[PDB]
Amino acid sequence: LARQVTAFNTGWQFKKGPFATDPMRAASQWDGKWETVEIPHTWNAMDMQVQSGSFYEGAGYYRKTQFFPHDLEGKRVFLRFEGVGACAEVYVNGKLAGTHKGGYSAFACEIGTALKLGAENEIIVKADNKARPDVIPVNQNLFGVYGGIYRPVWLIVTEQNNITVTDCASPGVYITQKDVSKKSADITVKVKLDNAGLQPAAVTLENTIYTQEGQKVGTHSRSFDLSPQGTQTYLSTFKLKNPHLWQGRKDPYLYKVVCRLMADGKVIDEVVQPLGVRKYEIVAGKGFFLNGEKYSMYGVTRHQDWWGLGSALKNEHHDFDLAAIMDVGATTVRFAHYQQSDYLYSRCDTLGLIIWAEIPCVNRVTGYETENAQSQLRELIRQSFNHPSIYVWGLHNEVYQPHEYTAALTRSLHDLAKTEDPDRYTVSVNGYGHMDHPVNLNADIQGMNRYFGWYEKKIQDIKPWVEQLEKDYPYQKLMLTEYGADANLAHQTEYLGDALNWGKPFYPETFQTKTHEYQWSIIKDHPYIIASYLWNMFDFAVPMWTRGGVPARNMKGLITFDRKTKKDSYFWYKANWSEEPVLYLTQRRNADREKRTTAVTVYSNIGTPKVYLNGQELSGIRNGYTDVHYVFDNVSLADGKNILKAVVSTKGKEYTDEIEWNYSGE
Amino acid sequence: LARQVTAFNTGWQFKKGPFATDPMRAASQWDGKWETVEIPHTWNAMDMQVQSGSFYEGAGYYRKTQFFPHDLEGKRVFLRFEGVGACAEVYVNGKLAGTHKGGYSAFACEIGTALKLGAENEIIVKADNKARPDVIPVNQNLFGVYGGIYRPVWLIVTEQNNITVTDCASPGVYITQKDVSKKSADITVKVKLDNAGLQPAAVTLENTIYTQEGQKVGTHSRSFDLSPQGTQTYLSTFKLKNPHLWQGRKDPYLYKVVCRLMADGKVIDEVVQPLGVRKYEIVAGKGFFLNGEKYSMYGVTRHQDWWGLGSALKNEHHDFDLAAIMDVGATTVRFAHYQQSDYLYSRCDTLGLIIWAEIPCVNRVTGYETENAQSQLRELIRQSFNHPSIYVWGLHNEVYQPHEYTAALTRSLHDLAKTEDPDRYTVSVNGYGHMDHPVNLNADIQGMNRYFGWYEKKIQDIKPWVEQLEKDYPYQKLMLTEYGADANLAHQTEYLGDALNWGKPFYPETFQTKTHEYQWSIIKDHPYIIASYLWNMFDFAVPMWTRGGVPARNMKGLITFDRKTKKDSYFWYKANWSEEPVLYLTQRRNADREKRTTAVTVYSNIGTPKVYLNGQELSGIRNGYTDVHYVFDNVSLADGKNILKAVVSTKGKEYTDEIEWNYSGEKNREID
Amino acid sequence: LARQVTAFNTGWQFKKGPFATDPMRAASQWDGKWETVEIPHTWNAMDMQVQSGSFYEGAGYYRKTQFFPHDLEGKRVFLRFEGVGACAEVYVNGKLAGTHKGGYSAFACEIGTALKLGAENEIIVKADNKARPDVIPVNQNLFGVYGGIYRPVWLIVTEQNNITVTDCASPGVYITQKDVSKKSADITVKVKLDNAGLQPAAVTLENTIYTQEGQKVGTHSRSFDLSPQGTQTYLSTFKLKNPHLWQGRKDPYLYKVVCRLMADGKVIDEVVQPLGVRKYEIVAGKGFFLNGEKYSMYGVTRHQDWWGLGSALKNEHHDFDLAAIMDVGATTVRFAHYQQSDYLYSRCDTLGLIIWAEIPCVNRVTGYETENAQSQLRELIRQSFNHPSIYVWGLHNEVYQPHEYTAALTRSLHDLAKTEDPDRYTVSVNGYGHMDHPVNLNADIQGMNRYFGWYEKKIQDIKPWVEQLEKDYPYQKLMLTEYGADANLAHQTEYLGDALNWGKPFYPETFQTKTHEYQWSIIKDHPYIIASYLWNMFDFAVPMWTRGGVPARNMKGLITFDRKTKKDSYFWYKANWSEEPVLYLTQRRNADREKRTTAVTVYSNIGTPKVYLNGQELSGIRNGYTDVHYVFDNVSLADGKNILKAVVSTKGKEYTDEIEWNYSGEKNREID
Ligand SMILES: [Cl-]
Ligand SMILES: [Cl-]
Ligand SMILES: [Cl-]
Ligand SMILES: [Cl-]
Ligand SMILES: [Cl-]
Ligand SMILES: [Cl-]
Repeated sequence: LARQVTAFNTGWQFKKGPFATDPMRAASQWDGKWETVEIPHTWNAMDMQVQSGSFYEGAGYYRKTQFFPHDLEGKRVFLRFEGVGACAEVYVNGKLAGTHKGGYSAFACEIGTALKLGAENEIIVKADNKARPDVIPVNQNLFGVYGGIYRPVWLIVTEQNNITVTDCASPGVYITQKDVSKKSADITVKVKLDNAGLQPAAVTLENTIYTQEGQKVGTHSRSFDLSPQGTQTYLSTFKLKNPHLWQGRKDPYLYKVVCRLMADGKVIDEVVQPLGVRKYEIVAGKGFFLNGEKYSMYGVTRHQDWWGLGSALKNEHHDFDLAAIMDVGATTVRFAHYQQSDYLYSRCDTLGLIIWAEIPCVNRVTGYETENAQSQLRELIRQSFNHPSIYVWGLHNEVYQPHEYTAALTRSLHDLAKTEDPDRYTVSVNGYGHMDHPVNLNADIQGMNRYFGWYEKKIQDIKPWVEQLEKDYPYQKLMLTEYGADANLAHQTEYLGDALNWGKPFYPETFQTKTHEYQWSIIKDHPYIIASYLWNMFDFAVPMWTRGGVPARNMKGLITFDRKTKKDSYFWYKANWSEEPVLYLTQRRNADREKRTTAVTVYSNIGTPKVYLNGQELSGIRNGYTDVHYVFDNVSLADGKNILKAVVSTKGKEYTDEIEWNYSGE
Repeated sequence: LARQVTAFNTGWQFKKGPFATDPMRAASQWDGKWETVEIPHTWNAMDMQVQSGSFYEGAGYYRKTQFFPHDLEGKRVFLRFEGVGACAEVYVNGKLAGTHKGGYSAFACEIGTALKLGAENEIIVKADNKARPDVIPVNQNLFGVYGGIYRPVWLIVTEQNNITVTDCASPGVYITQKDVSKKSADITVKVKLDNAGLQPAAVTLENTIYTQEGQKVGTHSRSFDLSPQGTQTYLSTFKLKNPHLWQGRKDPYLYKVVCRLMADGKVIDEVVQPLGVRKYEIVAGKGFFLNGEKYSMYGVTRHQDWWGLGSALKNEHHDFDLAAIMDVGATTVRFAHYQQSDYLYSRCDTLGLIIWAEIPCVNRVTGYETENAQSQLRELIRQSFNHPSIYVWGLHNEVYQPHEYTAALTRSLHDLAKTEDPDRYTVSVNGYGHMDHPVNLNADIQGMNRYFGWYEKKIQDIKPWVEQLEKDYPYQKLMLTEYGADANLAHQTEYLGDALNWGKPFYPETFQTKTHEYQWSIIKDHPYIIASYLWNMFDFAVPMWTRGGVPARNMKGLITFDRKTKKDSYFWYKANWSEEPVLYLTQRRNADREKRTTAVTVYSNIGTPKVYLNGQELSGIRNGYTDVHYVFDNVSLADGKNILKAVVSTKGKEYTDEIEWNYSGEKNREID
Repeated sequence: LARQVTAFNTGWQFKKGPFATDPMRAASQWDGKWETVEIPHTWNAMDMQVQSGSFYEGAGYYRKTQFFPHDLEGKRVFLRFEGVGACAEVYVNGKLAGTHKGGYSAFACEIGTALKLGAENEIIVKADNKARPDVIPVNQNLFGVYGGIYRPVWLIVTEQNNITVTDCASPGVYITQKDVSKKSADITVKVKLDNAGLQPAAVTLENTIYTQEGQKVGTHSRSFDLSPQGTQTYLSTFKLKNPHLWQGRKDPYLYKVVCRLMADGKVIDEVVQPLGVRKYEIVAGKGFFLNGEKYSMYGVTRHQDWWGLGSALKNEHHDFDLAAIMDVGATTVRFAHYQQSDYLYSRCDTLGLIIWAEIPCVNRVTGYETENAQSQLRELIRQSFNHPSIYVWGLHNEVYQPHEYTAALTRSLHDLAKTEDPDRYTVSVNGYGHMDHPVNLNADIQGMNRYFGWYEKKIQDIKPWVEQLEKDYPYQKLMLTEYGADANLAHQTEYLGDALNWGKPFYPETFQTKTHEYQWSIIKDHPYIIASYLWNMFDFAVPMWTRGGVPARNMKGLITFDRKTKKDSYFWYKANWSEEPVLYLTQRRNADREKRTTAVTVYSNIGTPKVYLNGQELSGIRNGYTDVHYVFDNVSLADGKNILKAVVSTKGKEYTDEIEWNYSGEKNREID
């Protein structure tokens, strides 16, 4: 291992604004105390979550000083920032090294030539998250762009000749695959090389594919002089005989591509990347095909923040979230609304999740955000290029007037996406139900955020909606890319309409259950919906607003913002999606009954269950909306206390669930 | 497929010497009838086999005239002779294209630049097999250098830029192995390119390794301008992970190495070579290690003549010798005493034999053959470099005075081999039995020829010998490079001592047998003999002499010169070595019995056997010198026909060996 | 110093052939009187220089008898002969110790084991210098192979185990260098070890690099048992940080390498070798580069014979020749046409002279010299491997029909050199002016001998020639490897055309000068002549012909065969190449003036000078062909005598040259 890659998150100091305009007064602030801070860090962990309309949104500086030894001579040095919100500028000994716009993509710069080796060197990052009309997202409405260096920073050292590390901060290696099947698959490996010296250098580029297990499947080696003039691009092609296909969750098989730069027989640099051999196809009105086989697209969504941590997460948090996402039986995630961690993306390769990635072109257009949107779209693609999990790039979400501009912008994003990577689908999302909205049809897939029975019409209205779409647009690939409802666990009641006035501060868990129960059943029976994505896997922060009696919270989670509690619909989905045995009674949290003659619901994916209200078995059980949904229609409750217990069996094994409801007066 | 390589064996005429000194008479000989002939050809096939000390040795001329089309314009044209005995000159329309001395190595000369295209051209090859002090072998005493173009001739057509056809007649690629084990191996591919043009040329060298089954493993690619000034050399480097190793007869796995030169993304030249990944190591005292595992070295030897063909053989012939070697259960072969056929070495790679390859420096030194000796060594190695099967190069055989010189010479040879291929062992062979002969120790491995009980002392003196040697020099890698006895199938008897005059004309089959039955059992027990090669798998011509009552014949083969009859030793080794069932009564050819009460030997590698005399099981069966060796002595013979049937069953199959004897009165053929 | 290397030139007796053919008569000859003689010695010093086409080439025997004490027992002894013309055979007490072919390379042989200790032993050497078709050079046309033991002989004493003294007579250690720059250089040392005894021996090999001043700057040490079986090789590698680069004449820095073999914490053997760290490189069309910097390649040649002595030279003579080379301003020497003395090579290493070593494959091919040619090139390379000053190995010089053969040869030689020393260039030399010659381009560099105005065309034709090569073959490395004109001092005239009849017996010094004056002017302005080499720094014997009114002499020397007079052109080159003050008036030997109105030519490499006719400054001084060239026309001569005084100054010293002619009537020796 010749390349050196080390964590650089340690020993930073931080000074937050706002800063005075007078230089006399500014210099004082600068000279004052800096707080000592660990990366990942952010300044909105509290003020973007605890209240609404009240969070700091401007500049902050980060400072660090660091010895660089003399053995770095003739080496090249790099800083690679995984993520900084939202604009950043790095200075090394006062010299500007790089600047970036976009609080969700990585970036690197060569600092080598600005260091004084054998000395101490001062690194400084100016970070600023105030919204500007030329950078997406343009406002903080749907969600807030937590400020600061909220993903890890790396030090990267290489030789004078290297696999480029500053190609949009990409790995510098791009793998593509063509004509993929059980029988073969042509892999192409394109590598970008750079010779920072002044003379041509004799080198060897050796690209190897390894099996998951570690065997050499193939080798392609090339000797040549590496020009010092410009970065150079080299190709390797491999013909894979009977490749082990990456088959989503059943068989997430991953080959390993290793790319080595060699000089005088020795490795001077190397990059490794994953290779999940597979093919993705969408046939409109039919569905999604993985390597030719129809594949279930049970979609969920996930934001990169945790209660308390803001978006300054570690790997346990991404892992913990992916575990939940797996356990509920999801097969596809829509990581809205912006590029999310690469570590997270790599886990999806490994885990077998088929996933969707997006740029934060959301909520409003200003007319000034194109160059930056194109720019964010490209860093996303180039940095995430090699992940088999990825199937589509998301262009925009809920952007409208000026229509003509919004459609031009979307068109050019689609176009960049296909220049940059013609092998994947693109997608874009509208908030309106109708197809021919002036802003639609600019991508491969048209996506629609629908929330029947919550913002518009009633829960059941989803059916006539979808049926009418496929009747008029049999050929469009359509996805339902957002749906669900809020659920404040403190809010409980069995008196429910088919809609809910989302203006009044009462978000009853049970209305969420009711929405997913019915709605999932429509989706399932309408293949024309190629993929559906419930919103959202967890509750996340929304600093711009207070609703449903808790501030700055979107409570549409299947799980609470702190990750501690799973709502009813969690077990509904897992009951319908997972192969794992679920046996679940609805409404454990609605423990102070309002009525005498109640309904009892139980979820089971392992057979007709038995329920025993207070010692004794009820009956009349019947089916709900799906063969996993069981209902007892007219249950008569005892005063004081009641005790519900449920029991089914499979594989000579026995499953339990008991809740405890309370009743007295009404 | 860019390179045209086609047989050039047809339409030659021959004209043997001797030739008059007088131009008048020579001109006549020259203008007379030439014999139309076919290659491979020799002129000694008969006179070197049928009669002792009387065979022609000198000049002979071959001629052939060939039309070469205008299509060769801009192309390169070569001739490649796989072997000519013993010195060669080749003329193209009168212009001298090349010279070669050494009747055992390939040679090639470019000739394109001499052709008249669109016209007819004349090739003459002058062949001479007269012994001369500056060329090995320096005499015809040990065997005879059959004259003639006795191996096949090839015509090779190339482009202006190519992989060199002309580097000691080698393939032009050189393949190397370093650090070989289960887990990995470093493979180097050295390639030589020649641009015969006047300006550099844009080309790409692409080298590939395929698996035995045709699947690509790795490619190395390089683009550059091929310099028009001197041949050039390029290296590829592959790193195999968990290579499938080449494991002798158990698993002779062969990768395919392909080197294509390209121009305009069009292939313009290729060369394909085998690759057998393996490590050879010898540890004095312990034995021979193949990829870390001990490996039996049951060795035989093989000259390259057949009765009646001389050395002008065809592949079918080489294969037939190889089949037999395989079938006797051999695992190593010493191809004495000279470079042999490439098809041959090649087929060993494929069969899994581990082989020893040798130059004809032998019998005598004269002191004027050093340059030639080195030249043949180098060619043997370069032409043979790539055969996974070769583990050693043999420097000399039984050369003595002048000691100082012969030692110098061996030293330069050992050294030349380390220079040209430091990855293989070198050996040299002494006729005497003592380690400290003033000519020994100049190579990696010391071999010794020992014919105990035949030229020297008793059959059993081999034991004391190996016991002393191993004690006194526990550290020398040492091999028994030759042992055995003559056997004239026409000679039989049971009156055998423990020695055999070799000066009388009675070389009885029974005595050879007796030698191998015993000596094998000593070799088997002393790993200090790192390997043993018996002499010989086949009888061969020795035109110099008449021993044993058959003129010009060495009769120590386990099989007869015409390849038609296996002797008893054939089956003795077979039983001792092979793992195919063997059940064989000896003396089937000594059917005219002398004594009424005699012994009866049977060979069995599949359990102690039953032997019925005239329908009546015998008893007394006792152990010979190895677990496959049983004798019942003493049998009492009936008069007239006696029938020995041997039986033994193994796992639902039963085996059977029946021979017929005849007795009437007591005799003794030995007292003649 | 564990090893004893002592001089062995003393107490030798000689006895030239031809020798009677029948034994009685020969035995008488043997018992005749032998001439006692001092080594170095040739028997051709006389008949190869004093007259043409009449020298003795044939056998001669030397004989020396010697006492070897008992204290030599268990030790090993060797003879090393630096050179013998041309084939040798050495016997010790009438037993063949060794044999050699080629009169320009050392050979060696271990004689110890044939010695009889505590006694007198007798060494005998047979030398033979008769041309043969299998030994290069195949004839004596270009020069004669003075016969006999014309270079020193050494007796060498060692232990049982040593750094081999017998590997092609090389030093036994080989030093390579890779990736060389100011920053650093990796040097690999290779060492060959021999264990003469019967048992493994426990040794330690300690390799050290010392600065020119004596400071241990790298040590590599190893311990291991030295196997008795075959000679062994050991590598050492030194990463030299910021090495002092050998930079030609600017600064010929030399580390030295010391290889010590030790046993029981003691030293048993040692060889020490030079190490001139530098990189050489040629870029066709641009020039010659030395550690990355373009370097002038001002070249001359030198044969290894002196008037009177023939080739039996001592060190003083080599030294003498070198000084005149250094002094003339030379930066590179071509030692045509054969391996030359190791002292000579060594001294180039010291003066930082950059040199080209060569094998005498010249004039003719016979078709039978290949093996010997290879042989000589190998010994030349191995023997001179370590010399920093050598940058190229020359393979052949003016050899033509049969082309195909000659080309096969050149190619095989190129390859031998690439095999044996892949780091140096190779070159071959053609007499023709055209690039696409059938035997050209088989080596890294193409050198061409060109004598315009002498063997063909005018003196000025070297201009159109070089202009067309550089245009037509921009990519080829091209050296002008010979050019010049004979110059016989006795001959003088100003009647000079553009070409000269080399065919009649007048070779006027004047014509030589006129050539070089113009021709060096052209050479200087075409970088496409990477290097040029004038023929010849010295006149030399050519025993076969009588050219230009003197037997057996090539007279293109700058200096004379006895090393006494410097011809005009000598100084012409000192001006153009030298750092030193030079002022010189041409034609100081052409005093018998042929014309009243003549031209005076002066050479200053330090400003426009002043010329004085009798006593009155001359006028009209104009510029000649290079900046150091000044000419006066048309000076009028007095009657009787005139005298000429040139004068010029700088840095406040005076420079002054005076010669003396005399008009006396209108002459014209040229027509006479
Ligand atoms: Cl202010
Ligand atoms: Cl595809
Ligand atoms: Cl390379
Ligand atoms: Cl005659
Ligand atoms: Cl190995
Ligand atoms: Cl590996």
